[PDB]
Amino acid sequence: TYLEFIQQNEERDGVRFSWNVWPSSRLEATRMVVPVAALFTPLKERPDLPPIQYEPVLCSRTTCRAVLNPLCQVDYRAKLWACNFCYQRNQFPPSYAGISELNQPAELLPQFSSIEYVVLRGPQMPLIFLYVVDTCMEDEDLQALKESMQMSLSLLPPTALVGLITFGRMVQVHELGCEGISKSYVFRGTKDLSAKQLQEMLGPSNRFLQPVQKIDMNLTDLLGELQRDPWPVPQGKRPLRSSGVALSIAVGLLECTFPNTGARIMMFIGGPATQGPGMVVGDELKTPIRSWHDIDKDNAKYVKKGTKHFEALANRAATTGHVIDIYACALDQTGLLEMKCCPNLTGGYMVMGDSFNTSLFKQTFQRVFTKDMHGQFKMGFGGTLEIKTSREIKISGAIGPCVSLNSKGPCVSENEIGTGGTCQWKICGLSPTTTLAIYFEVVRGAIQFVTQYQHSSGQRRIRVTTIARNWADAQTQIQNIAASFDQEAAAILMARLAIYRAETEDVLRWLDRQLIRLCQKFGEYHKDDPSSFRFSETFSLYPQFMFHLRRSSFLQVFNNSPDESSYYRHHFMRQDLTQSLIMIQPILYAYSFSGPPEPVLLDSSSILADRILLMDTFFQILIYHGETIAQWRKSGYQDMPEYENFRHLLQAPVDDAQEILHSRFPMPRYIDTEHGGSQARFLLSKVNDVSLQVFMDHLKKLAVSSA
Amino acid sequence: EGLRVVNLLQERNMLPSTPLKPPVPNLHEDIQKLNCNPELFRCTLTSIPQTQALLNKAKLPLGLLLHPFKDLVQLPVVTSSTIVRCRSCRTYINPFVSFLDQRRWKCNLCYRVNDVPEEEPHRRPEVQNATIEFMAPSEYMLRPPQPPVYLFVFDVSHNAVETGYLNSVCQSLLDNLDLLPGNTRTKIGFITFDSTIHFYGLQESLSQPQMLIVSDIEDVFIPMPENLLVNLNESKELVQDLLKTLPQMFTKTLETQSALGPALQAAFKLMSPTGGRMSVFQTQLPTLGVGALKPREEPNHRSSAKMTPSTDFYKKLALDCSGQQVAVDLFLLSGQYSDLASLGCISRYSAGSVYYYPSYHHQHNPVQVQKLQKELQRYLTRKIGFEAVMRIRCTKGLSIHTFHGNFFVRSTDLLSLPNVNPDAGYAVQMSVEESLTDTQLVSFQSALLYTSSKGERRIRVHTLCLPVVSTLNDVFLGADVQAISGLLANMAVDRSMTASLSDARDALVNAVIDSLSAYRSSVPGLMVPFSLRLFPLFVLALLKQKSFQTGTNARLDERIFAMCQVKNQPLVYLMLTTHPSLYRVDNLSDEGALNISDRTIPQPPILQLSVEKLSRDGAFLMDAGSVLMLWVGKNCTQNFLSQVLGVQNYASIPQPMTDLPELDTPESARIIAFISWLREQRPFFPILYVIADESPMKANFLQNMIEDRTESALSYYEFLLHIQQQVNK
Amino acid sequence: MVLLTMIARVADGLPLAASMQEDDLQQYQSQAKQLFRKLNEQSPTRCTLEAGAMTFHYIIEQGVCYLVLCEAAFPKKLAFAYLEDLHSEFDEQHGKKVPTVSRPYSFIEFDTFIQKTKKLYIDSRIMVANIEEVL
Ligand SMILES: [Zn+2]
Ligand SMILES: [Zn+2]
Repeated sequence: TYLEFIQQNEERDGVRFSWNVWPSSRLEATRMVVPVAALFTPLKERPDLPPIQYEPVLCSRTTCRAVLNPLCQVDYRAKLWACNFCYQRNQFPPSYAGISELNQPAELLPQFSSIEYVVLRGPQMPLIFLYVVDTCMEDEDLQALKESMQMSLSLLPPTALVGLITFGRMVQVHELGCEGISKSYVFRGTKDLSAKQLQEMLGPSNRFLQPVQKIDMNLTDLLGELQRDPWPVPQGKRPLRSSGVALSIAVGLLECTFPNTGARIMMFIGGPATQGPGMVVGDELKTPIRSWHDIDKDNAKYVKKGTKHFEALANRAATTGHVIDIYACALDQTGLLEMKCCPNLTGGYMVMGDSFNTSLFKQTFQRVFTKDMHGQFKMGFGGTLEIKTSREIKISGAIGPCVSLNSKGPCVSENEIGTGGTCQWKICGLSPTTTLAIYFEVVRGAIQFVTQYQHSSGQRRIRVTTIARNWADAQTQIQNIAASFDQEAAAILMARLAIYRAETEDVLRWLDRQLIRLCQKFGEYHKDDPSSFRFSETFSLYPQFMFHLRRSSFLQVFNNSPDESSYYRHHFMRQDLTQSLIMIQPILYAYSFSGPPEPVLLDSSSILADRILLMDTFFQILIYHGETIAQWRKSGYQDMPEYENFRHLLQAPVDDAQEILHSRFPMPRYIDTEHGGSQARFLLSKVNDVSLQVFMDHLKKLAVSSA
Repeated sequence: EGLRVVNLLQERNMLPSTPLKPPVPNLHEDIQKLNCNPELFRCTLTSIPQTQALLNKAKLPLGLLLHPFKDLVQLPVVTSSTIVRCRSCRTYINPFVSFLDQRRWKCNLCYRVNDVPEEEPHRRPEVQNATIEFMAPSEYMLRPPQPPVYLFVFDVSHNAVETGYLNSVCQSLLDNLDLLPGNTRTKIGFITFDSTIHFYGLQESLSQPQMLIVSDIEDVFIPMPENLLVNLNESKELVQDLLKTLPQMFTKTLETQSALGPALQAAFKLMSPTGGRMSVFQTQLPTLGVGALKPREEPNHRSSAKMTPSTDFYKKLALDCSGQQVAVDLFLLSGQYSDLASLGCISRYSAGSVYYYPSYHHQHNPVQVQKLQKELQRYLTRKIGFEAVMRIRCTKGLSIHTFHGNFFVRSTDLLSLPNVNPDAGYAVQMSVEESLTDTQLVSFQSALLYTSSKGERRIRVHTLCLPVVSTLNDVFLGADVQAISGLLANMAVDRSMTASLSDARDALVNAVIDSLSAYRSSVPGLMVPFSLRLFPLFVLALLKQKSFQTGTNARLDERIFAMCQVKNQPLVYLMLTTHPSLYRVDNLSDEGALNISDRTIPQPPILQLSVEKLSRDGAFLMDAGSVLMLWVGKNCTQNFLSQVLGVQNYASIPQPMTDLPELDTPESARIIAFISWLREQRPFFPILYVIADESPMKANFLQNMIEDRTESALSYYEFLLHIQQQVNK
Repeated sequence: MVLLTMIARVADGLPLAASMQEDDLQQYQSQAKQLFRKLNEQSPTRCTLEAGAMTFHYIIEQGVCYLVLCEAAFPKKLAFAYLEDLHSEFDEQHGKKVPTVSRPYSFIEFDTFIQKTKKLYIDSRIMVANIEEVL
């Protein structure tokens, strides 16, 4: 079963391809509508693999150097194995001299095609957490943020290194535990400082990055005595907030002290940058922060200059190997558009809310520090992803949280996509859910993913994934290929391409041409008869995905603030297939007396009055109470003991929500409205050119005519 | 008295045995009785020459020396709703005005008749006192009275930490924290600096003071808008905790460079809105940032007279502080050359004052440790005035043309004094612009407008009246030799910078030659008038003082500080230092002033500064103003060793003997009674050390024997011989 | 929306207490002293004066004038609330000694309360006339 095959290969290998059978001819490889591409989750969790504590056996060919894997031919009599990539015959290392048929090494078993090695040879470094706190906010928000930080500090390992930078008009680098005085280094939040300058002006652990165990108390007393930025804010002005200079100092501090080691730069802002480099908006309250409408008409003079400043910081931190998180809670916008590159180029988080003093932020922030079955954080650091392919496969590029190491090779393709021109990428921070998108080009076949990273425990680890896919039998080329199509993965992989071209600017015209081309190649139809068009079970859901994709907030950015667009796109470019589908097309459920809850269509023909819906967009969990149940609820039938069944109904969607409302990292917003409520717009806007039926009619008309 | 003529070659003992008193001007009995106290306001010529030609013939400088803010025993204060001033020259009404119409008075400076306001008018306190203080009305202040603000700036480099000065300074601030002048408006602040600048926030809401570091040296700023200059009353507990903590914050420092320049710019920015007193403590050459100074090789005894600042940075900065009513006091505790010739400019042009402690160390130099202790006690407790201005008015025909002292001269000869301290002395040089043929009396009036430490605008006024004479002989008869020496000393310091030390010394010698040569032509030996019998002696003492000496091992910072003392101290302490008082004290008795109730206070006769007056059989006390040095002969009597020193022999006298023991003897009573009478005449407590011995390697006692000869300087008799060869050339 | 506060005796324009912080002042402190001289027993006890970019607000109570200056965009509502906080305290502490004093700024030490009350208004977290006319 092709469905069982796709499921079992995502569980075992953390990969999902658009095509699971690959073209063997240049004509088909060039005429490929959706490219051969993969949704790849390098650190996916699985039923408890054994961590293997020895060096990976490498192929002894200087060019290849592929890792021993279950696709290699092994002769247990001659103590030889043949590389599946370059065909080099290899003598076993001295340690493998005793391996046998009835007892063979783990890297050869097909269930360990995905496998993790532990390499213990050098002294392990501790984790580094640098707090960069904004003080230009209300006392309720500052106190609530202080409470969130003390909770995160209470979860860190004792050997973890912590630093504190506070900023507003100025930027203060605090020297912790100086005993009796509590000192800090004050800088103008008006001019930029380089890593060398900051090193000279300031003078394993530093005076600024101290172990939690030796400092947590002095921090707790400092973190609890913090106060508003003392500079007065005149009437009708925004506070002078030096976010850009505060970040460059935080970046510069770690670059000259702990380079090439895992570190989190956690930045907490309560408004936009209003001064210095990276400034997003002026300090005039009468001048509103730029909107997408303002971006289009060139009425936003700070966007281009502010973006260039944060792109320099992001590339400096990705080169050094550090992570930058943005935790932005404010009523108005905050500049996530100009700062998006810092958590996007690195593997950093982007959290966005209306106030740090909410259950939404407080719970989202502690999800960052979720531990596993061994009390260890679920974060990885300084990842290096290398991909090796058969000589017929070439790499176009990657889309996702990564940065090129610009390592050329025969696997590197000319036609480059996203972050291309390389077979190696750096991912400064990753989680078990971090998902990349690698695009391939054909010029059985095998691909090997090698991810070396720093575990949160300090151990150096290498994750190796070797997969294989059949070459298309030439006597049934397009037939075998068509049955291997993964419409779910292809839709997300094509959405990945569209968002990337839109966020680095028609994109809808490209999406429409590729959908029609896919219909004309893999669909059944007579010419000029739209009634005759059908799709196989393999392709039937793809048009419905494109319909929601081209209408989604990822591509129709008006009706959203520029920050909301960057936030949505940030979380879509990092998520796996299951969550990415929910973003594109929300899943809907229904709750009425007539039967258990069921998955229904995302159509206005499901908005019943006597029914309770449970819609799940990735960012929102909504529970709609139709005009009938909303009246029974406004009446008071629930409290009556005669209507305990009317209590199972109004709380069943609230029961199923909490389960998923605690797993998703950015805790989705919880909404409860009914017919007539002003919050039902989120349901009516995600529901329904025009509608899906009208969309399909036009698609069938274009698919059966000229190509 | 006597208008006699003296042959200095036959006397050679012309120094009296009693302290010199300032000359009384040849004035009428009723006029002189009202005249200003000579300690406050005095002139070099108590009889003013009528013409500039007469003054030029006398070859003596015409000038004033004033100590206008000196502590007084009794000060009349007039709180009149209106201050009667002349309508033309704004001269305050004074004892020497002339009431004719009884409702009209004639100004004694511009001769205009003024109307006496409806507010015996000659019985008014304004007419009965030459020294008086007024209450300034609202028109005499540019802003509300500024509060007292005290900002202390400490060097905490590695060298500064080794000296250990911070411990005494912080401990002295603790002991005198409630004695700082000011009311509840008093503000205080602290700044430390090495290669970076450190501010200190003081908030009661915090467990401890916070240290804010500004490391951008080329672009300094104020890191916090508040809690840096704090109200001393409200933050008393926090200021105390910071003072108790500072000496221990930098024990293991490795910073060897000092950014003095940028630290002063920061301190200026902090004090700029209010003004006040800025106390800078520096221990080494500034080498980092603006205001950095190059090292300079010291001279030796073989060096000829071949002074000036290296940069105008600290002069430009002082003028910035001056315009903001900020006075900078410089405490230099350096063991190596720190270029005081440049750093001192920060105090000269901001009405501050410099204090020097060569080779300060909390263990190796117990002398400088106690000296800083005593000087800080007076510095922190003495009275003070803020945002002050002084004007010197003189009768029409006379014109001030040169000022001497720590201040900034504005347009129309307005003396800007950000602070006015009660230990500062100023000197002025004037000339006769128009012949005084009309009048026979002239007057001089200094007015000191300032803000008291309580927030009251006050005006202290002194008026000095002097007669006008028309002969050479009358100008010589009224010559004030000490005032002349004081003015010449201030004039030579300017000549040192403008020309060289060689020219300054020549101008001092030529001052005596031309003056006496003018006298000789107007009358065999060296004949001088009685008023100038001590003129060659005092000028010779100037030439052997540390400011102008030549063949000595005096170092650069040493000489500059001596010149700072010449420019800043009143006359009385210039003389005490230049020509110390010598008494034999191993045989004190009861010819003294046993009038002060229950204490005798012997009055031994003043001896001249010659070793020929000493004796290896006795002990002698030397009063150099700032220090009392007690030289005990190798063959001193056993009665003086045990009954005064407490020792059984000369060989067991402690080498650093920081003072005298109050033994239970009448011997240790008379000497402690005579010493106590000497140190009660001055505000800066003079430490007495008997360390002076025949061989302590601290017997600079002999340096003050200015009448004797050495390998590099003439003796007194040789000096007179040198003078005589020129007066009759 | 900055600061300049002066308290004076209306009969003679005698300064009582003030509070000024720069880091100009010479022009507006002059005008504030021209106003203190013009005020008498016929003047409005509550008024607001327009000085181009600046604006004077004052109240007169117990023969004592409480005057503030600020940029015109500062809320007129808060200016009089601030002056009311000063009057109640000053009248309570020195109100019975005002008609007896003669020195200028005989109550300088009221400087403290003016400034601790001042910061409570310049931080967001009656008659109208042109001052040039009155002068
Ligand atoms: Zn190979
Ligand atoms: Zn006159």
